[PDB]
Amino acid sequence: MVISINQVRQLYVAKALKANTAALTTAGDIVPKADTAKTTLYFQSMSPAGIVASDKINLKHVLYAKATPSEALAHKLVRYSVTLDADVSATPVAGQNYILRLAFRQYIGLSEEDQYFKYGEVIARSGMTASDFYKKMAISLAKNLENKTESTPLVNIYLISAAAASTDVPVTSATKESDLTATDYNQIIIEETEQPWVLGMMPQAFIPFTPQFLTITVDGEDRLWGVATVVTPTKTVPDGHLIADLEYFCMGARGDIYRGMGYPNIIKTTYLVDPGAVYDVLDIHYFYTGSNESVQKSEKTITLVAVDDGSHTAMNALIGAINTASGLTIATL
Amino acid sequence: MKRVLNLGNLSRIVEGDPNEITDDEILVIKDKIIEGKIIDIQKRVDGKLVSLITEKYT
Repeated sequence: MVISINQVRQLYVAKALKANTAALTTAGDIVPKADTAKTTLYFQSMSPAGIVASDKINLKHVLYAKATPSEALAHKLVRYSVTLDADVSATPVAGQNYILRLAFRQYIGLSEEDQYFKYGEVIARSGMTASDFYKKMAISLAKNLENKTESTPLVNIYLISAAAASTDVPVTSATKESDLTATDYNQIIIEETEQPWVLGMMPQAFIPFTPQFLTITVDGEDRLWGVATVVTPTKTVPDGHLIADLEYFCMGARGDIYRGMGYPNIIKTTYLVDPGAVYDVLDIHYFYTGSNESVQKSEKTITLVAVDDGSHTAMNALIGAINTASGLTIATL
Repeated sequence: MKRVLNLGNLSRIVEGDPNEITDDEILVIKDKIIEGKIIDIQKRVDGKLVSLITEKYT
């Protein structure tokens, strides 16, 4: 990624809270250190290459400080519930083609001027029920999608038998009408799909979409046959891949800005965050003001990360330490 | 012995889907049992199809 800065921000991973210096044995350790008067604050971190200290924090020049619970950076995958509007007809008309158009915006490019469309077509018959329609439409969608020899499709297409209403039965281009057997399928689902992520080159990004039904002739009039309802998501992209590219970036203000540019000729940088875990976060914003004529402020940030076991034990213990040391009052998430 | 209606309104006498005919079209239905009969003639009244031929009773 590439983020914006209040002229600088630096990141320090906190895998273990220690009580004092000389207890920093393993890399990624952290201990907050402050004067007894509570004038300044700084963090002594155990880098892979040794021990290191954060910049100093004049506790009367600190602007804001707040911690994030690691549930605020998870991206919920958008999922639609496509159905038939009983307004038009609770069942398929016997001779019309039910096309469904998936409108994808900010496809490969960044702009919404970058649009991609994928169709799922179906024709109905005299005896076609709503379930038979849903499964044939899901199959058509998955087969027009998921022709990828590349990866998981732009969206994940599921179905739901009214007997469950909770389990989502997948539908892939390899799925066959024979393995979908239930007779009470009551909707077609389409869930946003997590895209690839490689450290420092491909930031966490998604392709939003909209199911755009087309018009069928019901009673001589042209009418839209579907209802693209947005259901509460059930699956999220965890924080691990944002903190990873964040450290990748904030470890170039403290270290090497060249990252692979002369490939053999490199300053290898050992990062301490695994993109497979989840991390709470704590930002502290503060400035440095000079003397008589140098009153201009130099604002800076010091952000820390700590894994979330679901109860926020690590960061909350870290919060308590910083508050007992600096006398501050940061809220324990 | 004039035409019952003009041609612009006879042109719109069609054969096929009951769902696809507009308010401007008359629908014919060829009887499937007999080979040259008609079973109903319909046109849209209020979005619904209704028989033009008067119903007979005894």
